[PDB]
Amino acid sequence: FKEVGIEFMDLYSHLVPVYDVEPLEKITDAYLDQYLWYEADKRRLFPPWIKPADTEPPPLLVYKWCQGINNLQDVWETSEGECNVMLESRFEKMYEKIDLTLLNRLLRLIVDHNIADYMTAKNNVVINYKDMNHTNSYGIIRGLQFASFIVQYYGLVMDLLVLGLHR
Amino acid sequence: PSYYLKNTNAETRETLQELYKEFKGDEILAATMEKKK
Amino acid sequence: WDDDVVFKNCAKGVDDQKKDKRFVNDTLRSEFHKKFMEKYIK
Amino acid sequence: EVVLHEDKKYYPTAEEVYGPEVETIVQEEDTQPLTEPII
Amino acid sequence: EVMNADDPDLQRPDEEAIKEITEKTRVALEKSVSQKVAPPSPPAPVMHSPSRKMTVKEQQEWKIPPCISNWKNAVHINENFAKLAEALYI
Amino acid sequence: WEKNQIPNRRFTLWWSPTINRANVYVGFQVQLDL
Amino acid sequence: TMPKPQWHPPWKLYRVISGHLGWVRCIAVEPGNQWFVTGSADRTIKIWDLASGKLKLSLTGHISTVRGVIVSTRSPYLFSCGEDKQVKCWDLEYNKVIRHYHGHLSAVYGLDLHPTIDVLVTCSRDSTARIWDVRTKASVHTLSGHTNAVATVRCQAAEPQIITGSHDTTIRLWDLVAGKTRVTLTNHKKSVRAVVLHPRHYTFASGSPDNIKQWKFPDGSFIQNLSGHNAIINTLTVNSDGVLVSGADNGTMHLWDWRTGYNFQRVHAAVQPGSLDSESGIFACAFDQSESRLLTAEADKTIKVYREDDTATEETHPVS
Amino acid sequence: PFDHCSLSLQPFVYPVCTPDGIVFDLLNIVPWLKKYGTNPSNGEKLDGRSLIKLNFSKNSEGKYHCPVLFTVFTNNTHI
Amino acid sequence: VWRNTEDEILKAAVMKYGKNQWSRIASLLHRKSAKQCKARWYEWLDPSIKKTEWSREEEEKLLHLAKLMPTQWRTIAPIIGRTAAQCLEHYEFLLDKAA
Amino acid sequence: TAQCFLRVDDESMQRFHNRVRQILMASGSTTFTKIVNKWNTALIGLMTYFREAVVNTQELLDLLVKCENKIQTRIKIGLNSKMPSRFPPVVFYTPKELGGLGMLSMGHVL
Amino acid sequence: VTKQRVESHFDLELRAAVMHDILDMMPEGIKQNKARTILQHLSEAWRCWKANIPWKVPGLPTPIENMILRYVKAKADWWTNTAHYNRERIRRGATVDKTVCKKNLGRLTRLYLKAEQERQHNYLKDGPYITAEEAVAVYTTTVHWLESRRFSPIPFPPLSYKH
Amino acid sequence: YLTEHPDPNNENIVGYNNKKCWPRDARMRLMKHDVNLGRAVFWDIKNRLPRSVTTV
Repeated sequence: FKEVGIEFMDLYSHLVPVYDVEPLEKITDAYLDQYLWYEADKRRLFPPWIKPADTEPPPLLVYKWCQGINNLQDVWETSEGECNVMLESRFEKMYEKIDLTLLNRLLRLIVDHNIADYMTAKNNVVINYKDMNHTNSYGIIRGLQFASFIVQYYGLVMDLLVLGLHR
Repeated sequence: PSYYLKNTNAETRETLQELYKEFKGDEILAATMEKKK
Repeated sequence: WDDDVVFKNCAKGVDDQKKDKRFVNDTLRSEFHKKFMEKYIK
Repeated sequence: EVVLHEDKKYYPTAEEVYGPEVETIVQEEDTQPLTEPII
Repeated sequence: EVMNADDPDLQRPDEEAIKEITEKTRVALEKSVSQKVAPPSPPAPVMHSPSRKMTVKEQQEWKIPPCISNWKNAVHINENFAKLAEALYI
Repeated sequence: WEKNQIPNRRFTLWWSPTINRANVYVGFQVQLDL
Repeated sequence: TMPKPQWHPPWKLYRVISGHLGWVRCIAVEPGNQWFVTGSADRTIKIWDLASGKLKLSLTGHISTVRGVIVSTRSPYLFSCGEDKQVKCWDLEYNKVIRHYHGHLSAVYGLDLHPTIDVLVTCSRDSTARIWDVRTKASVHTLSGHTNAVATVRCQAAEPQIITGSHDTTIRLWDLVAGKTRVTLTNHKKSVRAVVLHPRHYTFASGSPDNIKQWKFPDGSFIQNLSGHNAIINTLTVNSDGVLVSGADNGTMHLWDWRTGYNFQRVHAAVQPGSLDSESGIFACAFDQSESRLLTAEADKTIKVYREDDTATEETHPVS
Repeated sequence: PFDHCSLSLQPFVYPVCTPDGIVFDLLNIVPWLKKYGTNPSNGEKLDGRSLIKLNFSKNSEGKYHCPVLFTVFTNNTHI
Repeated sequence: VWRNTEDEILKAAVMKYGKNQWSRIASLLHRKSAKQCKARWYEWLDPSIKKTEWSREEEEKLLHLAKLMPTQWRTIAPIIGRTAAQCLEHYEFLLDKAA
Repeated sequence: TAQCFLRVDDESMQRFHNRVRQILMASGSTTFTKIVNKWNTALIGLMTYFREAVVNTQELLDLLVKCENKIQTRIKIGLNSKMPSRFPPVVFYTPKELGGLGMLSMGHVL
Repeated sequence: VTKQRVESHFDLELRAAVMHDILDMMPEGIKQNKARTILQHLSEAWRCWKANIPWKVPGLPTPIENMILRYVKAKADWWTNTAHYNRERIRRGATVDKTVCKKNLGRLTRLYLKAEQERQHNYLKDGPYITAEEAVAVYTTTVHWLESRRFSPIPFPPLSYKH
Repeated sequence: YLTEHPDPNNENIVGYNNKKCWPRDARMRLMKHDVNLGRAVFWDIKNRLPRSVTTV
């Protein structure tokens, strides 16, 4: 494909990238993304706990989470020396470390190989900024219309790593 | 090798046996990666 | 439990990596710069 | 083996390039605050 | 001469002279500063060396290629990639 | 209300008689001579 | 062609400091060998303990490079000067600027405090030098005449009190009080940056790309042409026992004996880890007060410290 | 405190103390000492054997009170 | 697409102006955009684009790579010195004569 | 069985403050109408999302009053340059159908 | 000197320092070594450092090149350190400006893109960091899960598609 | 976990971070059973993620 142009937008506290794809490839990606999400939903790929979900705005999510903690079994009992632990973190670099070919295999597990090769190959482009260039062959380009599906996928994979298939 | 790797499953174990059986060094990248003194 | 997880402890021998105690006289690769980039880009 | 990108060092070390005896120092900060007199 | 001809010929005149001159200059400096507060000289002979002219060798050895500007107008692949892709095919 | 060039001169005008109450601001009585 | 040159034991590198984030342009030692001051192009000014080699303090004075500093032996004052067109004075009990002598037009390059008359003498790339009252921010003389940047000054009690060497390749000796030119020397071909005054021989040497030259006071009598360290020379420092040090621009440090002018050592130093060799360089030197150890501030953000060599004998190191 | 652990850092059940005095339980520092030859009190190596049994009195309320003095132990008193 | 006339004007404009001001250049021809000029030059026009048929060794390398690094053509094409377009279609051609 | 206490988080109050600073800095050319629009919008973006943690966060409330009053000062120095005393507030808080600016206020309360 | 003229000033001082130093040492091009041209090459070396393009003009007398590299390294390091400092100001809120905001944005991106170009090329030269065991573990474990979720793999979107 | 990283001088108090917005009695309290549990759990989690793919 062609090459995308990058530039940073500034929140005074940490810059954040902002890309730009060509128009034709924009349209194609937009379509592919609606499609992928529509199916993936219909076939229940993303299990429930992958949770910027469609049904609830974030604050309702907070309420849901609280009262979930509440309805556990004997959660507040501390008699026999139990202890509860709530831990929360980031993944600290997921985008920049998605590895292209292995991602290609992990997509071939989900979609057909033509869609899969489309996605993987599109993530490999030349990144422009007024004079500098390079070919983005390690990370993933958050800015393409279907970066969301890929990220939520790679998430679920590492989720299975943290939980373990049993749980 | 399979240190760091608790709980080798059957097909991973198999794939690893077969790879360490079958793979010896390639040439194209070995060339890809002399200076007249 | 725990019978099925995939990676036993990977932090066995990572003894703090004393690069953060090196000093490198080269701007674009000093530890100060690396950490400052880590902070200010997303 | 392999060395992740944050773990690689391209520059030979100070003790490597100077020798055994050279008592090399690094100092990022000071031993004092601004108020306490040195005089 | 190029040797240690006369060490005291070189040795610095006496501290006592510096104190008297220092006080003299101190007061003179006070006088000028206090007063202000209230075609140059001929060229001295150039006691110089002669030049030893520029050979062709260094005459070109300090030749400087002009400004050909990319702006101004007016790979190696590690081999473990093989291991990885082969393993995944298996 | 509306259901080179200048800034919000219209807003300045329309709220004039409150932004020139000489009580607010204080100072001269510099009337336009004309 | 000379009496057999004396034997001075060589010098070995032993301790290396790396704390700055720019070139180290100047360095001075405190009267009592307890700590030394460094001024860099990182705009910091850093005070270091001389023994533990540990950074005792840092202070963010200037706006640009600190091109030179000097500590007072008659007071707890410390005078800085930099290419920010400005000169400052610090009290070192309260660690603060106390007066700033405005007046120059461009980058100060160097300065010295007169040992007895309480004045400063500062040289600047604006083709002049000036004489400053210590306290009252008063400049009594614009010692003028060099056709270009007065690359350095040194001042001393005896006549003449002020020697300034320049990029005009000239040297000029001035009467302090009349503030007038007394004498010129113009032997040199390429600019002259380093001038140093002997402690007990009423003499002084000047360095330039050609080679060092030596002179006898108060007149400017040429004495003895010193050659061998053919590189842009940046500081000369002379020791009690007649050991004379020329730090060159490109790292190559050369040693000689003051008497015979006998270049008896070449040290060719090794750069830090990350610094390309082309960034090698020496920018200033200074012996400690007790004159046992030697500080050199290099052009790769490091401060190297050399020590007299103890295992040296006439057979370990002959004189030739 | 008086009855608080060094390794687990909570109520210790059986007194088994290193001969110096900064005490702990053997049933607590057991896996730490068995899997690492040293302990948390000192970085230097340790032998498990010298950690000797101790038994503290139970008193009228059940408090840990001095066997001979009967005085009640709190977070502060010398042991 | 590109016509030989626009092509020649491109050659001359580049050799005059240097590779860095594509705005002036694209201003020259009508119905041409600066992005397109840049792309075309680096893709086809620039002299460094080696225009010959594939050696046996070049095809060995190509095939081997495209097996090593699936579908990453802008990663491969520098390693064998052709454009992504050349590598792409030519690998397609080898694949079709095989099957 | 239990009570949950909400309170806006630092990172988020901080990004609010930055949004306002961004208003001030970038807009020196814009009219008062555009300024007050960016303000209104930042505000409801805060309230209608947080909605209860806000009232429960004193420090936020201080921030809100400080920032508001700061942008009122920006339109005031918009007329003249001489700072004027008093200043009738109506001309800010009046709906835009009556030709005010209609800025939504969150501060007058104690 | 005031924050306005800091840049123009320091630049002046740098260019003149270069002039003094080399074009009093390097000559024996005695007439004038076309200093002006050596300074054009200075500027170009800078430009290329800013755009991450290896500037390598071969015919330069190595000592002259040594000087130029000393000086560009000085200047670029100054650039960086002032970027660190301005961004800390702007994050601390200390002050506003419509320039020192756009300027710092530009500088800070260029520093980033340089870091990136580095990190990609490093990945290529140092091979995938996710060895092969980890790759196979991840892959196989995903397959286990999906199959245990009877997940019908999505098919390439037919043309005469309902929706 | 303590086997894996014996902290002899009880520094596990300083490295910890608790919320500093609230009053004193609303933040996290430093009881050594707690703090050690805190680090021990997180360390167990981090140990499941290959450093090369992601991390915490």
